[PDB]
Amino acid sequence: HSTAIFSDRYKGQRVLGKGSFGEVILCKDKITGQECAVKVISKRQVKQKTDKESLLREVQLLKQLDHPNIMKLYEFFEDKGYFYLVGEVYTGGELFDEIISRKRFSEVDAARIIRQVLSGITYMHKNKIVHRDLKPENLLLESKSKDANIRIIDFGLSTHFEASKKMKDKIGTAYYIAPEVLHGTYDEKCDVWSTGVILYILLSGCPPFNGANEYDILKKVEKGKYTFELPQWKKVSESAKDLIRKMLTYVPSMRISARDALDHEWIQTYTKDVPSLDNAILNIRQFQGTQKLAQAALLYMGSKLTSQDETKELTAIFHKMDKNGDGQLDRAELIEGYKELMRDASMLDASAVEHEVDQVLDAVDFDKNGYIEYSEFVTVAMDRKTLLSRERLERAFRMFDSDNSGKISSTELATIFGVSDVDSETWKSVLSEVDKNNDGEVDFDEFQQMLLKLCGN
Ligand SMILES: CCOc1ccc2cc(-c3nn(CC4CCNCC4)c4ncnc(N)c34)ccc2c1
Repeated sequence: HSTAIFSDRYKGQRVLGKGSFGEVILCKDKITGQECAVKVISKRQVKQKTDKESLLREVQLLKQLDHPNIMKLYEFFEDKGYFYLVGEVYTGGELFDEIISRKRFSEVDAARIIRQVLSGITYMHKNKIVHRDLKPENLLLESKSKDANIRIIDFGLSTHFEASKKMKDKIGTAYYIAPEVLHGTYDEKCDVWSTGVILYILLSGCPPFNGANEYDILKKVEKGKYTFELPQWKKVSESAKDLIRKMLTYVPSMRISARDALDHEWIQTYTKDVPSLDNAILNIRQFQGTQKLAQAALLYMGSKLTSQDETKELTAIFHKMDKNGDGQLDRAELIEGYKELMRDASMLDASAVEHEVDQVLDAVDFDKNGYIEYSEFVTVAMDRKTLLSRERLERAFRMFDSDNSGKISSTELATIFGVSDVDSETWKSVLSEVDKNNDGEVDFDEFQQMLLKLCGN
């Protein structure tokens, strides 16, 4: 009897994106052609909280659960360096990204959204599974269809894996986390809190607990106080605010349960004219842009650091390989050395590496059947990734700059770097080095420059 190997069954199509605990890779069954979204959790980057026995049992259970608002899980694999969580793929993107793209959004729309969330949660709770880390990024739409269902992701991971302490992994988490979770004693009621935060945001476009940085947000959450004294709350029903109050009740025993929330007057009324919440849409669009850009900023810096690391490592690997030191390696050698390097969740296969080497070779017009200048290859393979990272950031800059002004203001930078948890006098210092004209604003290139300076370049 043999232990099942992931890559024997699945091939990687492409990267779907970055999630909690690992990279998510779109994959395809080598026989049946079934497409799946595979979260790949790196054992080196993420520590386990539970034992083997406890994990395997949870997986086994999760595979048998079924609910339209919960991500479907098909398979589980494990090897020396990784876990592989194989689930159903969803094509509709993040809930909030869909919402800002609309012209109209009412309490009716919000109620139908929250019912779906509460429904999925209620089910998982019945089965003694807690999310804990529930937020808008974990709410995916099933498809691109207007009336596509919401699929909750990452249920059950937090019980078994330790959360990353890295800011690039924590963006947005602080707004939604329940106070009891901070202090250590928590139960399924923490998920009702998070949903309550999400609802508050849906109807006002602002987080109830907010701050200049991660810790300030957490101070507010811990204190647990909030208000409906914003202007845009005047547009909202009393019942909506009543449910929010009940979900954002501090003491968890006093907090309304998920199942009881589904029976709340507000849910019952609005899910059976209602004005549009135009101000809420405005605020959510701004909120989302800011979050997405701070994320992009952190990923860019991370990619730059990774590249500096990998560039020198790859060169050192090939140098050792280049035994007579003439600078000439062949394709099979480049592959072996690239393999030794990756020893990219997307590259966890021999054929993946063969493919990627070939892509690099084709770009530089090097003949693949002869011998190659490895120094030249290295430059291209890394520049590709550097170029890719630059493009992702730019897109985020342009989206944030909704007025197409070409610029980001000093106030805006304060917000962005606050969310990125970059020290104030630190970024200001780097801004001072770049903005020698006292314009109090930066263009894309200047902004990029700052980020390079904030990662030791
Ligand atoms: C017991 C849990 O086992 C599993 C197994 C697979 C999982 C797959 C996904 C997943 N991630 N992404 C990438 C999106 C990029 C844009 N930002 C939002 C996410 C996805 N995109 C589409 N569909 C997906 N299913 C995912 C998330 C959690 C999973 C958990």
